Amino acid sequence: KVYDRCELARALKASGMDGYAGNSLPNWVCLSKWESSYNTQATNRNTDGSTDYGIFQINSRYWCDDGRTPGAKNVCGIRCSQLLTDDLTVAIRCAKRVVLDPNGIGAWVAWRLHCQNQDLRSYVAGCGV
Ligand SMILES: CC(=O)N[C@H]1[C@H](Oc2ccc3c(C)cc(=O)oc3c2)O[C@H](CO)[C@@H](O[C@@H]2O[C@H](CO)[C@@H](O)[C@H](O)[C@H]2NC(C)=O)[C@@H]1O
Repeated sequence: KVYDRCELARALKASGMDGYAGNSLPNWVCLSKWESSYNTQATNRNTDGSTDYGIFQINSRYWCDDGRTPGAKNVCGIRCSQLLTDDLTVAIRCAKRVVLDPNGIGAWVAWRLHCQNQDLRSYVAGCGV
């Protein structure tokens, strides 16, 4: 599913992401936009054999099992396929686990590049949340 921006904001807000580990909602909408363009089915193959999955583009070397990633750990304890569903429940749960590590939201390259230190008001503008 390709989420609408406000539709995504409402689902994140409803799932307790606004302030999760000190990361306000606009942070999460901005990273989703630059990481996958709000598409839950996005996938990206990396040069190291790992693949990024879903709306948050979670990497298979560390967080999920895709069965073809060498030296993988699967910390979220899931199949990467579960990160591609229209339903965000597993993705949100795994994203919550990722931000608890030492690097926080800095784990996402798109956040570091396009969201970090920026004015993120426009990402939730007009959503009513
Ligand atoms: C959201 C997701 O899956 N993010 C993970 C991620 O994913 C990517 C995915 C795509 C790219 C692309 C296209 C380019 C580029 O330059 O870097 C990337 C990192 O890779 C890093 C790189 O190692 C993982 O960070 C590493 O993850 C674990 C988990 O906390 C730590 O133990 C390490 O310390 C930490 N490595 C470093 C050096 O930051 C982080 O989790």
